[PDB]
Amino acid sequence: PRFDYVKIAIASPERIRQWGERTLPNGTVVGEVTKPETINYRTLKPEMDGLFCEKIFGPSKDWECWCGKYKRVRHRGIVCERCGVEVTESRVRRHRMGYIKLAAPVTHVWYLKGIPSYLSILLDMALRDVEQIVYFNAYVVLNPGNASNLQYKQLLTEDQWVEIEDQIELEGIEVGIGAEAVQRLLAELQLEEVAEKLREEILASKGQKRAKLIKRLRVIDNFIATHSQAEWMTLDVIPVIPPDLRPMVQLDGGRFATSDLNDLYRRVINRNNRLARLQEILAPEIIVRNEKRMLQEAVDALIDNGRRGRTVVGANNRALKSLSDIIEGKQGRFRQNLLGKRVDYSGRSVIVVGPNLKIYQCGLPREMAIELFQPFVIHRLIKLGIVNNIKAAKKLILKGDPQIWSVLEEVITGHPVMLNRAPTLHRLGIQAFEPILVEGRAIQLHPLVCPAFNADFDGDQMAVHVPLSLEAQCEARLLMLACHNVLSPATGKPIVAPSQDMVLGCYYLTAENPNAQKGAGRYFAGIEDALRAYDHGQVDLHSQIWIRHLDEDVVTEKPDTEVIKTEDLGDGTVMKYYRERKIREGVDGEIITQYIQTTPGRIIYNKTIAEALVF
Amino acid sequence: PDLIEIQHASFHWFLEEGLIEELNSFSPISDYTGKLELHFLGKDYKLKQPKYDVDESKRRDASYSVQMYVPTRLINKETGEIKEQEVFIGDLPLMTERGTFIINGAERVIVNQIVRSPGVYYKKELDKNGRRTYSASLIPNRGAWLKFETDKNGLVYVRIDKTRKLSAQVLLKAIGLSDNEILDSLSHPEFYQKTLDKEGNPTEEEALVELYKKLRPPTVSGGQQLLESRFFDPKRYDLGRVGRYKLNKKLRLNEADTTRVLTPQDILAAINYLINLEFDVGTTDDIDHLGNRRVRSVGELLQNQIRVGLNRLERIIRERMTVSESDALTPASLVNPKPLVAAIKEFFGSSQLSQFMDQTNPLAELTHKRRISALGPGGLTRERAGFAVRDIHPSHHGRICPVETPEGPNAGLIGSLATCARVNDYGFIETPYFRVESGRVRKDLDPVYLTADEEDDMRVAPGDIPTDEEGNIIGESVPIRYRQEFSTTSPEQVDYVAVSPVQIISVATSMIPFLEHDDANRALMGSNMQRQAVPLLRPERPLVGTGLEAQAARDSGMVIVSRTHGIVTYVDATEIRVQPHSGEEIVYPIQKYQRSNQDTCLNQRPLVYAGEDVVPGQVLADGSATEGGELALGQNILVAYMPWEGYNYEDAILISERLVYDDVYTSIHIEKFEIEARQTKLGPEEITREIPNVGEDALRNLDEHGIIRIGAWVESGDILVGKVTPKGEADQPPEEKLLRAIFGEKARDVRDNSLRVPNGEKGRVVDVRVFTREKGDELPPGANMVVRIYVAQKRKIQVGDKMAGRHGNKGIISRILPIEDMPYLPDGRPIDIALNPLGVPSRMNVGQVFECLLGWAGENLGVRFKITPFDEMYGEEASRDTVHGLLEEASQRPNKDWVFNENHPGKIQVFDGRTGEPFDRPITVGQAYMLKLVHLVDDKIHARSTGPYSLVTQQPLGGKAQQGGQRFGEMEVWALEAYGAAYILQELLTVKSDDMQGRNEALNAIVKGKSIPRPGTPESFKVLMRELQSLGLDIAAHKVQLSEDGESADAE
Amino acid sequence: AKVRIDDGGDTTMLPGELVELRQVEQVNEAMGITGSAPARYTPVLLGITKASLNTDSFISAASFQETTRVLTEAAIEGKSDWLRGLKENVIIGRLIPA
Amino acid sequence: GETPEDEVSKNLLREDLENVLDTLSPRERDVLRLRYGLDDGRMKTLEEIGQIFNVTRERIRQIEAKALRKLRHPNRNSILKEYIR
Amino acid sequence: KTGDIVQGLPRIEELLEARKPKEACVLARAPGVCQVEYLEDESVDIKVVEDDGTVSEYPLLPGQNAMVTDGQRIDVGHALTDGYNNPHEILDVFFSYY
RNA sequence: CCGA
DNA sequence: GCTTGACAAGGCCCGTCCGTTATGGTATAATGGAGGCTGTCACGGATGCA
Ligand SMILES: Nc1ccn([C@@H]2O[C@H](COP(=O)(O)OP(=O)(O)OP(=O)(O)O)[C@@H](O)[C@H]2O)c(=O)n1
Ligand SMILES: [Mg+2]
Ligand SMILES: [Mg+2]
Ligand SMILES: [Zn+2]
Repeated sequence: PRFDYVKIAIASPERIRQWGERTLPNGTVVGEVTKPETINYRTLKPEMDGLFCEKIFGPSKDWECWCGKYKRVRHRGIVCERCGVEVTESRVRRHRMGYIKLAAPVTHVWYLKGIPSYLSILLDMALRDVEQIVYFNAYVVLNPGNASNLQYKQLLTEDQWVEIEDQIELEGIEVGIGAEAVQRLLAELQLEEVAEKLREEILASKGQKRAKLIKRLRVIDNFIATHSQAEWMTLDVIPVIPPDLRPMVQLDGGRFATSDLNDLYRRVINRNNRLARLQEILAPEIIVRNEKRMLQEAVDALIDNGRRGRTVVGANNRALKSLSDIIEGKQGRFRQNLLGKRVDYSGRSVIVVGPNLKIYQCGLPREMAIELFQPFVIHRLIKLGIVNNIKAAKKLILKGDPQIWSVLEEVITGHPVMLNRAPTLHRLGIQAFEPILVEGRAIQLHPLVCPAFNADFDGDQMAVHVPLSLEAQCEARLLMLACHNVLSPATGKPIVAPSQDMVLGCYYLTAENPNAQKGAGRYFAGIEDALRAYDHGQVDLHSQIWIRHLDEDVVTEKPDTEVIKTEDLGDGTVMKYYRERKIREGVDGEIITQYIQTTPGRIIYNKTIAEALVF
Repeated sequence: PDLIEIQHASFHWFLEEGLIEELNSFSPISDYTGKLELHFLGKDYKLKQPKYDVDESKRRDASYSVQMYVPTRLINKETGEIKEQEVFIGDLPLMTERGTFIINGAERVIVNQIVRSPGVYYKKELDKNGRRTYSASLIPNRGAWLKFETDKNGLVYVRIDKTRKLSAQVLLKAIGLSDNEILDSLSHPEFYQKTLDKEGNPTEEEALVELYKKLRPPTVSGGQQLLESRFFDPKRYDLGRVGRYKLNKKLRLNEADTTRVLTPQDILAAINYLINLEFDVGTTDDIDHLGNRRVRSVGELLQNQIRVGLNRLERIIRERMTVSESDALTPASLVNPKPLVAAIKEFFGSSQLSQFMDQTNPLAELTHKRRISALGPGGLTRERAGFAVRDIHPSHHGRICPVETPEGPNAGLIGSLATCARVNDYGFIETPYFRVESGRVRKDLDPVYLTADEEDDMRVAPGDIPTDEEGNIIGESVPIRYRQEFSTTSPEQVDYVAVSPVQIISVATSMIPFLEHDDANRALMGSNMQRQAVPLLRPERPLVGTGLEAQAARDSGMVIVSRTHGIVTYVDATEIRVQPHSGEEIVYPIQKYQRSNQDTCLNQRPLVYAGEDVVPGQVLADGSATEGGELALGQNILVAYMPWEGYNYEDAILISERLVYDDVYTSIHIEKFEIEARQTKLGPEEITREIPNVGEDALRNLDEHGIIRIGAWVESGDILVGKVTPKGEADQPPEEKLLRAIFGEKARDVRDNSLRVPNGEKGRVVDVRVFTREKGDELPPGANMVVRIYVAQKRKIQVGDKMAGRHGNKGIISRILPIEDMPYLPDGRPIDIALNPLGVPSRMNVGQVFECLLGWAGENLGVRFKITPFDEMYGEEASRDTVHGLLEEASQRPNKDWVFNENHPGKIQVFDGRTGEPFDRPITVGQAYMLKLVHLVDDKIHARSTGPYSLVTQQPLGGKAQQGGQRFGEMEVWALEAYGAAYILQELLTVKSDDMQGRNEALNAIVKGKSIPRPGTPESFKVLMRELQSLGLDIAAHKVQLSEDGESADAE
Repeated sequence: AKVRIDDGGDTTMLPGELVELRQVEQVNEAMGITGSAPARYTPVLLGITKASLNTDSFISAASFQETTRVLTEAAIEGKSDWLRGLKENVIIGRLIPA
Repeated sequence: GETPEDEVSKNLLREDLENVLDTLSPRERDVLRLRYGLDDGRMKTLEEIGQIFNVTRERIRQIEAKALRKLRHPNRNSILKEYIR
Repeated sequence: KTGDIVQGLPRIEELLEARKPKEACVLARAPGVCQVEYLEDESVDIKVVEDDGTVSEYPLLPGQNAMVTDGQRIDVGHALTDGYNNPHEILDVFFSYY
C-alpha cells in the first residue's frame, strides 16, 4: 500500500503485547514464548511452545496443520480444533511475531549505556550510580522519611544497609535494587512539576549548571509532547522476531545451519524460567539476586552485544551477532541490502578494444546475450509461431538452433544496454549502448569511451545490465546513451576526445619534416588537386606545398598579419607577401587570388574535418 | 644450497629433537592421592607406515599421515607392578619430499612467521616536549610480560601485563632479595633511593601482601604461591633458548643456557640498565630491526600446538586418576588421544599459517614456501598495521626482498626471503659475505654469514663494485653501508663485501634480465606475473636468461634427479630404469597428466635414452613448466613494437594465427567433479541409469551403473553421473492434476538429481574413480558412495586471454590475424605479435627492449645467452654495448646482413602484409619471451537471467558457482541519481531484487508482451521494519487522507 | 546553513537547538507581527559529518552513520520522516523526487 | 521456494487449460472444473457434484469419462501436448 | 613533505570538517596599523590602534608566530600572524563586531 | 590469498 | 440421459504394544576461575581531579 510518513517512538508494554497476541475462536490468546525449544530432533518439526511454534508463528507448510488432518487447500481461514494451528499459507512466518513475559523488570541498554545516557539525565543521577543500581551492586533510598542521615536517591552498600538495620530509624525506610528500583523511581516522577521547576530554576542559576538544566529540560519536554511515560525505558515484555528472519536450515550432510539470534533468545528464556522457578520455591536472596543480574545481562546481549560488559562469544570465540549488529554497520541492513542490491538480468566479462566499430555501440557476446535477453527471446519464439509455451522455448534455447540466433538478432535491435565498470567514481561510470552480437567471449568496447570509464585492456571487466520496462528503455536512450555524454559534468570540457594513438597519428600527419621533401614548392589548384596528387604518389606527406585557397579563415602557429615584402606588378596590381601566405589583390576594392604554404597532411586533416562537420 | 632448506630443517628438527622436549616436559604425572605415577618414554617413540601414499591420498580426499606410538610405563607405589605398553598418542601428517603437507586431499604449506624476539627492550617515549622518560619491556617466549616505567619525577614503576603501576622495590622485596644486594648490585644507588622514600620500603612479608592487593582477604602465602606460579614456575613461564641468549647478550651476563626461568638477578640487571639509561649510557632498541625479529617455522608452531594438546591430555589423565579409587589399571586406559588429534587437526586445517598452496607453476610453488608473513596468531593484526611496519628497514638489505610484496591490502606485511638468505639456529636471518683484507676481496674459503652483526661494527659493500681479477678493489671511493647509513670510504677500510649482485632480491625477481633498466614497480609486476603463468604443452627455454633457472627447477621438485652413477637400461613414457654402479635396479616413476591445486597439468617427460652413463645430479625427467632441466614458463616469439589499426590501443595485444595452429600457448587444464549418494530420511539416494524426463541418446556415454566411461567427450549439459532421490510430498496443483487426468502421465516417486557439466567446461573424461564403503573404503558419514570424475581439456589461445612478459607488461589479446595480413621482414618472415610502443616510456620498463634485441641476436646466432643483472659493474653502457656488438656479429653472417643497420641500430625496415608497402619509419623488431596467464576469458564470462535467492533478504545470490547476480552498489545508485533515470533505478531495486510479486508479474508481462506493472514494497524493507520493532521501537508507517491518520500494514 | 539559539523568549526554541537561519527569520517575522519578544541567535559552522547527522530525517541519518544514537534520539523525540530526499525513497522503494 | 519461471509456466498452463476446456460443452466444462478445483480451489468427490446438480454420481463419472475422452482426441488437442515433461 | 594528493587531501578533509588547526590569530576590529619592533630576539608583539574608540586593542603574540603586516588599512577579519586560519574564529569575529 |  | 446393484479401495477411528522420554535418585569427604593483552590513528564528548 501507499503511506505518507514513518514515525518512530518508544514501545509501551501494551504495544509490544499488541504486536504478539493473537486470539483464537475458542477464546485463547497465543503469542507468548515459554520454552527454549526450537525443533524436534527425531522429526524435524517445530515444538508446540517455543521459538518456532506453529500456534504463534504459523504453519511451516502451505495449507497444512501441525498434527496432520488438514493437509488440503480447501480448509481456508480455519483453526484446527485438536492442535491449534491456523490453516494458512506458510509465508506468515515472515511477519508474525511473538513475545516473552519477563519475571523481573529489565532496562533497555540503549537508554542506559548510550551517549548522552537519557536514563541518568531524566533521573538526575550519575551514570555510574544508575549502572551500579541496575546490576545489583548498590542499593538506593526510595523513601527517605524520618532520617537526617538519609536522603532521596542516595546510594548505599550492603554494609551500610545492614548497619541501617540496627535501628530497624524508627519509621518506614524503603530501599530498592535492580531495575525494580529504577522503574519505581521513574514511575513517581511528575513530568509537569519537574518541567516547571526547571523553568523556575534556569532563570536564577549559574553558567555551567544551566547547560545541564537545559539538557534535562529538553529531555523532559520530549516525554510530554510524545505522551510517553518515563517508565517505558524499563522493559516488562520482550518482543520476539519472526522465525523466518532467524532461519534454521539443514545442510547436505545432516548438520543444521542456525542464526545467532536463537542462542540469545534461548539464554533469555532459560534465565527467565529459572528465575520463576527460584521465586516459586523461595530461594535465598543471594541466589535470586544473581539470577536477576544474569537475566539483565542476557537481555542486554540480545539487544547490543558487548555494549556494557563482556562480549558473549560462540564456538571459536566469535562474538554473536545481535539485533543492533545486524543493522548498525556497513555489513548491516542499510548499506548492504537497502542502498545497494544484487540484481537479476545482469552479467560480466572481460573487455577488449573495439576499433572498426562506432560509438554508442558495444560488442555483446552471443552466449551472454541469450541469457540476458531470455524472456524477450521466449516472447518472440511464441509470437512467431515456432513454439507454443515456455518449456519448448527453453528447450530450443538450450539445445542450440540457428533459428535462435536470428531471433536474438531481431530482438536486441534497438534495445539499449547499460555498461558499468567499478569503481563508479562519477556519473560517466554507467553509460548505455546499442549492442551488436559479436562472436567470442569478451565485450568489445569503443576506444573513445575509455577515459570516461578509466578502462584499459589489460584485465578490466565490466558489468552489463538490461532495462526491462519501456520507461527504462526510453531513459537509457534519451538520457544515458554514450553519444550524448561528450562534456564532463565537473568542468565544461569534453571527455570524449582522441587519446594515445589518434593524438600521435594526427601529430605525425600534420608535422614538419625536412627529410621528406618530394615535389616541394609546387603549385596546386585547390584542396582536391593536392589530394589527388597525394593518392597518385606525386608528393610526400610533409612536403611544402602552395595551395590556391581564397578563404581567409587561416590559423597558423604564431599567427602573422604583417607584410614581409611587396613586389609591384603591372595594371595596378600589388603582390603582398606574408610568412605563410601570398595575396594578390586589386588596386582599389577587390582581392584576386591567394596562395597558402602547407603540407598535404594538413590538407588531409582539414578535409576530414570538413566532411565530418558539414553533412 | 637448497632453497626450501628452512622447511626441511625445521621439520627435521621437530622429528629429531622438538617433540622429545614436549614429551620430556610432559612426564611425569601423578594423582592427588600420591599413589600412581605415569611417565612417557619419549625417546623411543615409533612411527607407523602411512595407509596411503601421496597420489592415493590426493584422490581419496584424505591426509598423508602416520600413526605415532609413545611407549608408556606404569609404576606402582603400593607394590612392584611394572606395566609397559605401546600407546597410540595421535596422528601426525608427514612432510613430503617437496616440503609440503597433504591435508584432506590438498597440498598445503606452512608459511614462515616473523615475530618479535624474546628478550629485554628499551624505548624512549616523551611528553608534549617534557622529560626524556625511558621504559623497559621483558618479553618471554611464553608467559607474562614484565614492564618497567620512569615518569618525569623519576619513579621506577613496574607493572604486570594488564595491571596498574606499582613500585620496583615492592616487586624486588616480594621476590625475597635482601635490601643489601639490591643497592649493592646497582651502579647508581642515588637515583634508586629517590624512589625508595616516596614509595616506601616494605619488609619481605609486607611486600607479599600488597601485590595481592593489586593483582587481585589479603594473604602472603597466597601471593607467594601466585608469584611463584607466574614467573618462577616451569610449564607456565618459558623464557626460551633465544630469550636466555638475548637477555644474556643485552645485559652482559654469563647465566647458564639451561635455565629458562626468570631470576631476580635479571630483574636487578634490567633495573640497572633502565636507571643507567637516565644518565646517558646504554642504547635504546629498535622494534623493526631484524636483530630483534625472528622467524618461526613449522617446528615451533607444531611444538606449541602439541604443548596445548598435551596440557589437555594430562588434565584428562589426572582427573581420571583422581576419580578412580580402584587401582591396577592399564596404561592404555588412562590415555585419551582425542585432544591431541583435535589440536593437530586444528593447526593443519584452520590456521592463518596453514595456507592453500600456490601450485600454478614451479616458480609459484617455490616462492610460496619461502614467504615470510608478519600476520597470524602471536604476530600482527591487519587493523593494527601502520606505515612503519610496512616500511623498508635498512636491516632488510640482503635478508628480505624489497620488491616482491602483495599489491592488495597486505602490502608490506607478507615478505619474501632473499636468494642467499638463511635462518640460523636461533631464528635470525643471516647473509653471506666475502672478507676484504687490505683492499682485496678474499674469496679463498666459505663466507661468514653475518646475522645482522654488520650495522654497528662492519663496513659492508655491495657486490657490484668494480674489481680487477685476482686483485684489489679499483677506485679510491667504495660505497658502503655503516650504522644503517649509506656512505663512501676507501677500499682499505672495507671489512666485508657481498657475494652476488642479486643478493638483495628474491628468486622470481632474479628471473628478470636487465632488471636495473626497469622501474621497481614493474619488477614487482613482472615477478607476480611470472608466478601466474600456465605450463604450456611444448615448453621452451628463454633465449635470454639470468642463470637461476636450473637451480629453481632443481629445487622446485618437478624434476626427476638422479642419485647414483649408472647406466639407463629402460625408458618409456611411465618409467625410467637404471642399474647403479660405482637391489640393483632403481625405478623412477614418471607422473602423467595429474591435476594441480589450480586445475593445471603436472606432467613429466623423459629426457635420457636407453644405454648411456648418468652422473649423480643429472636431470632424467623434466616437469610441466620445465624443459632441458631449466625453468621454461613461456615461448620466444617475434615482436614488432608498432601500432596496428587500433587493435593494440590501450595495452591490447595483436597476435597472429601461427600461435594458434602451431600449438604455441596451448595448455591443459583438468577439472574435478564429485558427487555423493547421500542418505535422506525419505529414502536412500541411488546412482542409476533410469532417470525421468531424459531422452534416448543422452545415455550413450553412461555405463550400466549410470556413470560415464573413460575417454568420452562431454559438453555443457551432458550427464556425468545419473542420480535420483525419493521425493515424497505429492502436493499437485489443479493444472497438473487435470493434465495428468487427460494424458495418462503417471507421476514417479523419484526426481532428477544428476551431476551435469556446467556452462562451458567441455573436454575429455580421463578418470572415473568410484569409492564405495563395501569395497574397502570409508566415506564421510551419511553418504553411500562417492564418484570422482576428472575432465581434461586443451585450451588454445583466444581473444580475451591475458598475456605478459617478464617486465610487468601485461595485456589482453584483442585480435588474431592471418599471417598474410601480419607485417613481415625483408626476408619475408611475418611477425608473431605487435606490441604498442607507447606502453614502454610511460611505464618505464626499458629492459624489455634490451631483452628483445638480445634475444633476436641470439636467434640469428643460435647461442642462448645468459646475463646476470646489474652488469654495469663491468663498464659504462655495458648492456647497450653488449647488445649492439652481438647484433653486429649476427649481421656479419654471409646471408643475414639486413639484421642490423648502423644508421638506426635497434630498428630495421618492416613491410605491410596487406598492401606490400614498407612503413615510413624503421621499427624495432626482436624476440621476446611472452607468458600466458591463468586469467582466461572462459573463467571470467558470466550471465544470469533468474537463479536462486537469499534466505532472509530474498535478493539474488552472488558468485559464478551459484548463478549469481551483479551487485548494484551505492556508487551505482549515486550515478543513476546524478542522471535522471528514476524508472531504471526503481526497476533495479524492486522487480529485479526482493519483491517477489513484482518478479513474477514482470516475468509474466515480458513473456506475454504486455506492460510491466507498478512494483510494491521491497522485501528487505519489511525485514528492517520487523527488526526495528524487535529492538523495541514503535516504528510504523502512516497515511493521511481527508483529515484522517491511519497506521498502514506493510506486510499486507 | 544552521544557527544556534540563545535567549529563548516567547518561542518554542530552547537554547542549544540548531535551526536554519531562514526558519528563525520566518518565526521572528511571523511573531513580530504580534509585537512579541523575538529570539536571539549566534551563527555556527558545522562540518560535513555534523550537518549530515543534524538533518530533519532520521532514516537518512540512521543509514549514514551512528545508527544506535540516531535511532535513540529519534525514538525519544518521537519524530516523523516525511520522505523528502533521494536516500529515503531508495530505501522505501519509490520513485526518487529528482 | 518456487522460482518465477515455474510461476509463469503454471499460470500460462492455467490460461491455456481454461481456453481449451471452454471449447467443449458447457456442462462437462464446469464438471471438470468443479472436479479438480479449477474455480473453487477445492477438489470434490463424485457425489457432491450430484448435490451441486441433483442427478446422482453415476452420470457424473460417465460425464467426466467422456470429457476426458474428448480431450484425449489426437486432432485439435495437441496445444496442451507440449507441456508433457 | 612530498607534493601530491596524499598530502593535499587531509587539508581538504580538515577544511570540510571545519576543524580547528594548531596556530591562528586574527584581528577583532578594523584599525589603522603602524608597526613597532624594538628587538626580534624571540619576542615580538604587534601594536595596532583603532580610529573610533579610545581604548585600543593589541593582540599578544607568542614567539613561534611571525608577522605579515607591513602597514596597510586593516579591516575586521584580517590575519596578522602566520598560520592556518580557522573559520570558526572568522565567523565569531565578524558576528561579534557587527 | 589473487585480479581490476 | 439416467438408474440400481455388485466388487472392491481406502481414509477416520478406537483398542493394544513396545520403543522413547521425562523424572527422580546415588550418603567417606570434597567448600572463591581460567585465561588472554602488551605495534593503529584521529577526533569528540564526558568525566575527574587538582
Ligand atoms: N586497490 C585498487 C586497485 C585498482 N583499482 C582500480 O583499478 C585500476 C588499476 O589500473 P591498472 O590497469 O591495474 O594499472 P594502471 O593504472 O593502468 O597502470 P599500468 O598501466 O602501469 O598497469 C585503477 O584505475 C583503479 O580504478 C581500484 O579501484 N582499487
Ligand atoms: Mg587496467
Ligand atoms: Mg593499466
Ligand atoms: Zn491439527
